Amino acid sequence: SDQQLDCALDLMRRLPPQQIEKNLSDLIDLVPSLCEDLLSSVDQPLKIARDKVVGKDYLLCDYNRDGDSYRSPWSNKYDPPLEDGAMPSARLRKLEVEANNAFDQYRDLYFEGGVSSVYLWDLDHGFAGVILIKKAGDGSKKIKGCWDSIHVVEVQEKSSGRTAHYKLTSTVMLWLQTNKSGSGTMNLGGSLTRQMEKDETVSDCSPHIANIGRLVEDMENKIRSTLNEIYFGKTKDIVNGLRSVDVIPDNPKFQQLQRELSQVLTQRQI
Amino acid sequence: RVSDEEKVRIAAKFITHAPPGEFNEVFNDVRLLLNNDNLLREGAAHAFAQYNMDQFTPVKIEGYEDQVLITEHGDLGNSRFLDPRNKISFKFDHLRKEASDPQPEEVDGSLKSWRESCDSALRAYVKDHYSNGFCTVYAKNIDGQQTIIACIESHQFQPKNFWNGRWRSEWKFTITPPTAQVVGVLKIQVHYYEDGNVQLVSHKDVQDSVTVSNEAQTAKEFIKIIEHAENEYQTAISENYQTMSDTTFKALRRQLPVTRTKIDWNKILSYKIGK
Amino acid sequence: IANQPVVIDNGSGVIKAGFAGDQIPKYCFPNYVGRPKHVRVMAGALEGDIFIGPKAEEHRGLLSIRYPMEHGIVKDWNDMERIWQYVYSKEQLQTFSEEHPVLLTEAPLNPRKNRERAAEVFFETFNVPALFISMQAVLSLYATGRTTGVVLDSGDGVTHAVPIYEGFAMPHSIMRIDIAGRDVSRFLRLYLRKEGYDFHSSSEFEIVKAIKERACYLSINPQKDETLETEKAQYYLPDGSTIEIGPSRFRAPELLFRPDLIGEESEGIHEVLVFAIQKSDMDLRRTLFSNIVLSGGSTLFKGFGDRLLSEVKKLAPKDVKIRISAPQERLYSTWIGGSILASLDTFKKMWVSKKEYEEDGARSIHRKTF
Ligand SMILES: Nc1ncnc2c1ncn2[C@@H]1O[C@H](COP(=O)(O)OP(=O)(O)O)[C@@H](O)[C@H]1O
Repeated sequence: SDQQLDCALDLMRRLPPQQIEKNLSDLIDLVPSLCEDLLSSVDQPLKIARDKVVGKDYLLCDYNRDGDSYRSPWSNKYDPPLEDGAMPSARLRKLEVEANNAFDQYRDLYFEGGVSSVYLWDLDHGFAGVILIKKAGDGSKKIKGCWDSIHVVEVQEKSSGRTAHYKLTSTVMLWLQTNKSGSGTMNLGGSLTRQMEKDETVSDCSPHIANIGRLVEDMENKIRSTLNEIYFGKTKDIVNGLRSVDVIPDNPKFQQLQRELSQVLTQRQI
Repeated sequence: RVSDEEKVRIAAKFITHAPPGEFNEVFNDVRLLLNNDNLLREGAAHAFAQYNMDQFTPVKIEGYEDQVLITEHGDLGNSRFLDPRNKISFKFDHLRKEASDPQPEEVDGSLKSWRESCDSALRAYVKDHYSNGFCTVYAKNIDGQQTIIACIESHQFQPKNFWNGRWRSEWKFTITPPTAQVVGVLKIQVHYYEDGNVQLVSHKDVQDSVTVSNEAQTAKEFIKIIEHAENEYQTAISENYQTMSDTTFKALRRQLPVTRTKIDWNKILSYKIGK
Repeated sequence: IANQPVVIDNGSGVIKAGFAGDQIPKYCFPNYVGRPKHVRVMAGALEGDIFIGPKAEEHRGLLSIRYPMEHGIVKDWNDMERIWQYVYSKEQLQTFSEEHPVLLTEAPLNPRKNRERAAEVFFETFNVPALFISMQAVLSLYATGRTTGVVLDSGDGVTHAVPIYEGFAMPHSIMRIDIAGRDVSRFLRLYLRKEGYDFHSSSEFEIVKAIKERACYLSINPQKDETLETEKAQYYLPDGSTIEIGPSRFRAPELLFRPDLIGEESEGIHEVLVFAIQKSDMDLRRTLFSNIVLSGGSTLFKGFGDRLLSEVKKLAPKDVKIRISAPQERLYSTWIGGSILASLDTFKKMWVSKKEYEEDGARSIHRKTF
């Protein structure tokens, strides 16, 4: 059954990432014994939650959730209301409020839409956060699309010197639909994950969350540019290489260029 | 406890919609998942039939020296498929890679003879579009109507590279004098799975009206329609996405902010907005 | 008509020219058209009123300098025609355009309309017998004597990392930016105004290029240089007045690695180099890492190659042998390769003849290049 989990993860890596929720539910139907293993291991699109007391949307993960209920980052309360939920420390809660506010301004500048959520769970040696974002594209347009963040960070605070070992694990779950130009409609689904670790000295001017943020900004600019290329580097060579009309006239030229390069090869040496 | 009938339906959805580079692996993944073989092996055999028809993939029959695509138009109905070029029936085994034990077929083929001249032409143009290209031009009567059904594909699979590009083309040409009617769908699929996944999924539905004149003309007219459509398609598929995806993917999330300055974290944590 | 062919290596900053089968380009001069600002009162003044090359360099202060070509894309076509006419004229080459075949160069992945209009100029206005446009990276490898390897380059207009493996220039793996020496010179000019010493004039713009060429260095750790206070070194201008440069000298060439500082989204030189290696096939990546060739003027900063090596070590997979090689004459790397390519007997087959252009048109030029 360890091979079954390996196959289950291999299957979700090959099926469309647009239908993770439906396929994961069916995969749990087919293997009910792996339900707990698959829900933890298989990454899926983030759920929308609504805080009724504040009147604001928050996002749901395994880390912020304790049992059936999920701590809202705005009110600090779980829905449904649990008696003794796993809350953070009063210092970490104040830090968590400042994280939410900081990453609220983060998202709103990069996307200018959607919803985010930030939750920080208390550790003895550190403070570890999750930064969720979900932005939806223009619904009226034929081109649908969304962008989803799952930045999990682990900060190991050192005792002396005020330095902090950060460990960022960032997933980016994308699905671009393209229905335009009167030539057909294409739907592209991406899912790259990148890891980054760093030790930064703590400043009194800028808190530790700002140090975390700097990793997110740099990671997102790089992951995005990496993603961007893995799209083209494959959608270009593979599709063009299959059905290129200019392949057959250039093949005759390449064969001429093969004689030519061979003549160049001898002449370059001497 | 999930019922045995529920297990087969879950297996069917994955096998019916699997990426063709790894679909035979997906079947192996479904089989390596559920313990017993017979329940999936029996259910997959039906799925493979429907699945291998929608791929337009050719099984090489041992002694033909060419590749005959398989579809709904070649389906005789008795688990054997037509090869309209070489004009022999073949039984296609769906688990195993090969199709063997063929049977010579003989039909009057009056509608079928006309299109086989147009077919042998199409091939030469398929060879022009792709480095490796295989086809099948089915000849059939559909509820009294007279219809050529050319199909083209391309399979480019490599295990080490982790990328797989696959083309399938569906083309139906109904013969009616003078004016004829055409219906065709054109699907691309590419999949990259290194350090995480990326998929290209596509199609173009085209409705066209053609007029029959000569055998040389009808052979070179339909091909011309395909040539221009598939180029315009690839052109748009390559040239729009390299630029427009970059801008639409950017319209969702921008590479830098509206200021074009990396956001200052010190600014965020000690500034107030509004009124 | 197979005379000794001419190699006009184009470029936004500098334009090289000369004959085939030569060691160095004899005719190098900056690619711009100087025109007189002031009113010519006195008789017996500078005649012509359109200055190109060494006359324009000699008489900077009179002339309002303007560049015809930005980011490997000509804006003013009349200016480039005058430059090409000056190249062929008696003041530089001492030849006719009708005699010799032409080898042109351009940056990769440019607009095709500019390539067509370039060919129109060579075939119609000049009466060229045969034309051939080529890549810069392909030539630079022919100059060195290798076939395999990536070519990172940095001129005044374009920075592009082209991977090649045994005479197979992958058109798809070519990365490119519109960020280069001109943008670094513009960013240094902006920093000098923040320091105090403002330069706004077009003749005065070339003093900023001269300061950028001479007094600049790329630090390995930029955060460490930001924390430390600079020494504020001096430099004498063409006039005589001294200028304390300050922290502008080291923060100016950071634009190439951090493109966010000017205010435009791009990858960067070090990212582009990693990105060109990644887009190619898995088996060819380790050979591409081992052979990395440098070229252009904006690779000549102090500690540039050392910073590139550190950036590759950070991004690339671990336990891989990195080697960023470079020639002695980095400025004339592309032209030497063209002179070698032109001297070869194969060159006759590749070119676009004037008869072939008159028959077909632009389609034949698009086919022969790729
Ligand atoms: N020693 C140097 N240090 C820094 N920058 C230089 C140096 N020499 C030249 N440059 C810059 O590089 C440019 C010349 O590059 P070049 O490769 O000739 O451009 P192109 O590729 O367009 O011909 C000049 O415009 C100048 O700004």
